[PDB]
Amino acid sequence: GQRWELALGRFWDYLRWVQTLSEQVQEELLSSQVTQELRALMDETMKELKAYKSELEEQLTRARLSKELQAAQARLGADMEDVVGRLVQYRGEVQAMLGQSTEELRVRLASHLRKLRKRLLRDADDLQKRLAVYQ
Ligand code: NA
Ligand code: NA
Ligand code: NA
Repeated sequence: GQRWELALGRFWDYLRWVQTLSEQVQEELLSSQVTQELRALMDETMKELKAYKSELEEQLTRARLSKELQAAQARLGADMEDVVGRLVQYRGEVQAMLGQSTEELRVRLASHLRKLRKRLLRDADDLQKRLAVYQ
């Protein structure tokens, strides 16, 4: 129930919706709305994570653990940036189609998103584990 976990949960719920590639998702993927909204949720998650670590350091080998926690935090942020970037890519590939069917592009986006989401989830679990043993 930590603040950064709730923020990550909002990013995660939003991305679970994007995965469906429903009509309204597809509409908002060709505007900047999905990637703008996900970036805001990403930034919030990272901000709350930074503040949580800072407060944990008040209730605490340490050097190694602190560097490993930094690396796990950076992985989470890179994962979220990779998701946003893949969705920016999709918008460009649609435009290149010049009005032609995007069904194949959507099948391919859906399968790639599943794998990016798998990576984000496993990195979030690893980060949560390191935060629990840091404290
Ligand atoms: Na969900
Ligand atoms: Na694409
Ligand atoms: Na296509």
